[PDB]
Amino acid sequence: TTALVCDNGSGLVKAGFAGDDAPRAVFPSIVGRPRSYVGDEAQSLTLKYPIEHGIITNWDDMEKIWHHTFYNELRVAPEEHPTLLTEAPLNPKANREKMTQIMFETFNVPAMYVAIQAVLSLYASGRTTGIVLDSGDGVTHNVPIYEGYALPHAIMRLDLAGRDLTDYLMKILTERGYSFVTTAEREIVRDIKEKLCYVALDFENEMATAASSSSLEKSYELPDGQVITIGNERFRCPETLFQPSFIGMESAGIHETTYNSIMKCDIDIRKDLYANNVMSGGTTMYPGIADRMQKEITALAPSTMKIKIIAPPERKYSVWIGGSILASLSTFQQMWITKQEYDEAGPSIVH
Amino acid sequence: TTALVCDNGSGLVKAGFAGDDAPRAVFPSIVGRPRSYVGDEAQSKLTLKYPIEHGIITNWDDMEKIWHHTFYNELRVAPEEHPTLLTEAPLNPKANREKMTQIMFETFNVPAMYVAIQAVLSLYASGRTTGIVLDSGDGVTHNVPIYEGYALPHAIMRLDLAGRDLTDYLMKILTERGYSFVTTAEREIVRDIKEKLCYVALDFENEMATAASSSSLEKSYELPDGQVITIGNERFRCPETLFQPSFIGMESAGIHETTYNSIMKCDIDIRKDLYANNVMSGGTTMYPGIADRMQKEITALAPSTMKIKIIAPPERKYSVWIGGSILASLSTFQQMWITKQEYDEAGPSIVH
Amino acid sequence: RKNVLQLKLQQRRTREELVSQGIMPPLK
Amino acid sequence: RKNVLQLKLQQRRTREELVSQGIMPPLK
Ligand SMILES: Nc1ncnc2c1ncn2[C@@H]1O[C@H](COP(=O)(O)OP(=O)(O)OP(=O)(O)O)[C@@H](O)[C@H]1O
Ligand SMILES: Nc1ncnc2c1ncn2[C@@H]1O[C@H](COP(=O)(O)OP(=O)(O)OP(=O)(O)O)[C@@H](O)[C@H]1O
Ligand SMILES: C/C1=C/C(=O)O[C@@H]2C[C@@H](CC[C@H](C)/C=C\CC1)O[C@@](O)([C@@H]1CSC(=O)N1)C2
Ligand SMILES: C/C1=C/C(=O)O[C@@H]2C[C@@H](CC[C@H](C)/C=C\CC1)O[C@@](O)([C@@H]1CSC(=O)N1)C2
Ligand SMILES: [Ca+2]
Ligand SMILES: [Ca+2]
Repeated sequence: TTALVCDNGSGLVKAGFAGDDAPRAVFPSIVGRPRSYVGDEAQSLTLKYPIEHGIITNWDDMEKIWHHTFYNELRVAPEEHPTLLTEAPLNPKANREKMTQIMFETFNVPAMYVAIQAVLSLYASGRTTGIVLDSGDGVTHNVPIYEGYALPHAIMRLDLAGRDLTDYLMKILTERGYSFVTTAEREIVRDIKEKLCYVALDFENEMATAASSSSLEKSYELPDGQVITIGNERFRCPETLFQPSFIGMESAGIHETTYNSIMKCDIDIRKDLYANNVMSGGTTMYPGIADRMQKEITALAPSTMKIKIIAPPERKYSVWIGGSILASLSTFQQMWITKQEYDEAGPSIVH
Repeated sequence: TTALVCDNGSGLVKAGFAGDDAPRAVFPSIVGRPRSYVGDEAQSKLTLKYPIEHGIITNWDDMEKIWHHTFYNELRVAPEEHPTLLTEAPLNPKANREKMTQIMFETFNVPAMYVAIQAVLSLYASGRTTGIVLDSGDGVTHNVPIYEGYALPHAIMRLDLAGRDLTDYLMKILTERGYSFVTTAEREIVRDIKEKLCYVALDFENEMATAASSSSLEKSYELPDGQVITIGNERFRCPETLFQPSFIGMESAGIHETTYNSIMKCDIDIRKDLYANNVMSGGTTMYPGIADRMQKEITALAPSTMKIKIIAPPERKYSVWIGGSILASLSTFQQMWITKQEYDEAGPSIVH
Repeated sequence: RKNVLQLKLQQRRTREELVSQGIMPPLK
Repeated sequence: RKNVLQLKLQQRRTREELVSQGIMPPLK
C-alpha cells in the first residue's frame, strides 16, 4: 500500500512508487488499434495519443493507459494504493473532475491527488520558490511558483515542444536531400534530434560558422547502416524554441515568455524567480540551452539582477521525482483526497 | 445515524439531533461532587462546578463528564455512531479547539465532528449569511460581525459580563429594599426574578425619575416561602448594566458601544449590511425593551442616513442550537465534517 | 424551512475573494 | 534527501497570506 506516482505526458507515461528515486515504468503514451494495445505492446499501424499539449483529450483511451499502468506496468491493484497523478498547468476544471471521477469510479482508488507538473519539478530541486520552464513532447510552459503555490495568472503557454521540433527537423533534413516522412522515419529523426541537436548561443554567428567551416558537421548512422551528415540543422531545429516563427508561429520564444511570466508577478518576488529558473522536461535537454537562456534573460532583466538557470541532469524525470518526493512526505499524507470524501462531494472536491 | 448538535454553554447545555426544530435536551452545565453527578442529576443539589467559564472550556476532566452525560443519558446515543457538531465561543484559543477535537476522536471515538462559532450559527438560524450578532449568554457577551458566512475575527468584541453577573448584581440591589438573597440557592430564586420581572429602560435616567415619583413601575413576586416581595427600579437598574458596565465596577464599553466598535473595525463597504442585520441571540437578550434600547443607541451612533434593524427571534435562547441543526442538516455541508480518518492523518490541527 | 440559508451559502464568495477585497484579514 | 523540501514546506506562508500581500489572485 505505497503511494503510486503517475506523470501523464503527451509523449511518455512515467509511473512508479513514491519513495523511489526513479520511475519504475517509462513508456509511450499511445493506444494502438489495428486495421487495443497500450504503450510498448503498441509500437511492436494506428496509434492514438490520448493526451494532447498536456491535456487529456481522449478519455476512453486514457482509461486504457491508466489500466495498463496499474495492471501491466506497475503490477498493482489500484484499490490498494493512493495514486498521485500530474496535470498540465491551466488544465480546465471539467478535466480535473473527469480525471477524478474516473480514478474513483472506474479504478476505485482509495485516495488520489492531482499536482501541477511544473510545481513538482520545482520540488525535485529542493525549492519552493522559482520559475519553471517545463518543456515536453506536447507543450511548453512557464510556471512561477512562490512558497510552493503556482501563480496561475502569470502562467505562459507556448504550444510548441518536442514533437514539433522533430517534425521541423524532418523538413530541414530535406535541404541536404534526406527524406524523412513517415511515422517510422520520424522516430529515426527524434533520435537524431536527441543525439546531435543543440541550442546555439548566438544564432547568426553559428549560421556563419556553419557557412564557412565544416566544423559543425556530424554524421549519424541509420538503422540500415547508411551514414548521413548534418550541419546547421543541428541548431536551426531547437532555435525554434527561441524563434517560433521558424515554424510559422506568432508566439514569443521561451526567453520572452519566461520574462513576460516574471513580469506578471508581484514586483517584490522577481528577484527570487530570476535567481531560480528551473528547467524541466525532455525538450530542455539540448546542450547549450541553459547558456542561451542565461544570456537571453540577462538581456531582458534589470542590470543588477542575479540570474540563475537550474538544469538537473535527471530533468526528463523531475516531475515524477517531485511526485515521488511529495507523496512520500509524512505531512503530505493528510492532503490526499480519500474515497470517503469523494462520496460526499463528487468530483468538485479535486478543487 | 444522523448528526448530533451540542451547544456548550457556560450555563446551559443544548443538545440534540440535526433536523430537529428544537434541542432534545437542555440541562445546566454543572458537575456535582461527593462532599459524581452531571446536569439535572446534580441539581439535587454538593459542590457544583461549572467547567465552561466565559464561553471557554476550562475544566477538561469535568467537560468529559458533561459530554458523556450528553451522549449516554440525555441523547441516549452511541457517540461512535453519529457525526457531532460542537459549538465554541468566538476567539476560542487554538489549543482549546485542538483539545476538544482530540477528546471527541480519542475518548469518545466520534466518526466525525465539526466546531462552529456560536454566533455564526445564530445568524444562520435567522436565514442570513451577513449580519452582526450580539450573543449574550450566562458567561459572556460578544459582538461578531459576519460577512457572506465568515466571522471576522479581527472585529470581534468581548464583554466579560452576562446573565450570571446580572443575577449577582440583582442580588446586591435587592438588599436596598431589605431583601437578603445570598446563597447559591437564593441566587436561583433571583435568576427567576430576573427572567420574569426585569426589563431594559428606553431612557434610563427618565425611568428612574418615574420610579421615584410613582409606584407604577412596581411589581411583586411570590417566593418559595411563599412571601410576596415587591420591586421597582431594581427591575431595570439590573440589565442597564449591559449598557453601563460601570454599574458593577467594570471599565468596558456597553453592548451598544461594542456593537458600534465592532462595525467600525470592519471594511467601510460592508457596514450598511451590518447595521441592517443586527441579530440578537442568547438568554440575556431576552429582556423586554432590549431591542428598542439598542435601536435607539445604535441610531445615535451610526451615520444619519443609515438603516438600522434589530433582529430578535423569540427562540433566541436556542438560536445557536437551531443554527447547528440547520447547518448540519444541509446536504452541501456533509463534506465539511472532519472525519476520524482525516484525524488519524493530521491529529488535532485538522480542526483549523 | 431555512432552505433560504442553503441558497445564500452557495452564492457566497471565497475566503480568498474576501481577503483580496480587503474585507477579511488573511490568517497566519 | 529533500528533507530540504519538507523544511521549506513547513515554513511557507498561507494562500490567504499571499492573496492579501497581492502576490496571488484569489481562487473565485
Ligand atoms: N536529450 C534530448 N534532447 C532533446 N530532446 C529530448 C532529449 N531527450 C528527450 N527529448 C524529447 O523530450 C520529449 C519527451 O519529453 P517529456 O517526457 O518531458 O515529454 P512529456 O512529459 O511526455 O510531454 P508533455 O509534458 O509535453 O505533455 C520527446 O520529444 C523527446 O524527443
Ligand atoms: N427571559 C429572560 N430574561 C433575562 N434573562 C434570561 C431569560 N432567560 C434566560 N436568561 C438568562 O440567560 C442565561 C442562559 O442563557 P444562554 O443559555 O444563552 O447562556 P449560555 O449559552 O449557557 O452561556 P454562554 O454563551 O455565556 O456560555 C441565564 O443567565 C439566564 O438567566
Ligand atoms: C523511445 C521513445 C521516446 C519517446 O519520446 O516517444 C514519445 C512517444 C512516441 C510514440 C510513438 C513511438 C513510435 C513509440 C515509442 C518511442 C518511445 O512518440 C514520440 O516519439 C513522438 C513522435 S516524434 C517525437 O518527438 N514525439 C514521443
Ligand atoms: C432553570 C435553570 C436555568 C439556568 O439558566 O441555569 C444555568 C445553569 C445553572 C446551574 C446551577 C443551578 C443550581 C442549576 C440549574 C438551574 C437551571 O446556573 C445558572 O442558574 C447560573 C446561576 S445564577 C445565573 O444567572 N446563572 C445558569
Ligand atoms: Ca511532461
Ligand atoms: Ca451560549
